Amino acid sequence: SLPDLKIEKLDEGVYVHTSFEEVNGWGVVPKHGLVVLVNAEAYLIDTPFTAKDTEKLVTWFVERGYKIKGSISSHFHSDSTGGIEWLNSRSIPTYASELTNELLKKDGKVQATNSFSGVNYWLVKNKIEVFYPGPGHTPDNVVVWLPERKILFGGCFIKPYGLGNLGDANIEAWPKSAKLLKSKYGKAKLVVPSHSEVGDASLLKLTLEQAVKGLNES
Ligand SMILES: [Zn+2]
Ligand SMILES: [Zn+2]
Repeated sequence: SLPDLKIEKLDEGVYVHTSFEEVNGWGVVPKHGLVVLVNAEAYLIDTPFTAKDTEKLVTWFVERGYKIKGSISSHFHSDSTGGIEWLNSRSIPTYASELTNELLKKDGKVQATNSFSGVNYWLVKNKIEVFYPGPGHTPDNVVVWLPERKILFGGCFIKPYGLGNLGDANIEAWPKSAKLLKSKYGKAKLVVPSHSEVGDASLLKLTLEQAVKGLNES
């Protein structure tokens, strides 16, 4: 019996959603994403693992008057993409990078309806920016920056205490990607990782350090 979907306010117009899946031999692992409010409209930054929790997430905001305008998935893994099928089935616009959709397609998974590429992509102009630091955790990992709040959603790229699942990781590239991310967003007030607690800009340095260490021992 998995823990309940959790939704709580982080800052003005920004909620953290947490969903849980059993994965071996980790036990139960929490996964954090965001919901970002733009007036009376809501954007999902990552989806929960399941249709059911995606539905609960969507319904929570819909029942409070917010129309769901879209979701963005930060990488191809199920902890960021598990709700894309559901959201597509409800005609809610989904977004992923062109590299993320290619990895989904290749793995037999339903793709985001919209895609983008490049270093920077504005999902919402001046409000929600998507940045591609380069390969790290996965080949396609992106991050999401909220310039008005100085909040960076780092997803599974930000790994301040250890790199985590290396299966699809580019250990050779991660230091350079982590270096670029740090230099881009050292101004961040809050950095929100996927599987640990919210922190400040130091998580960027800690991630770089973890990436460097991981490269050296391989
Ligand atoms: Zn992942
Ligand atoms: Zn993850």
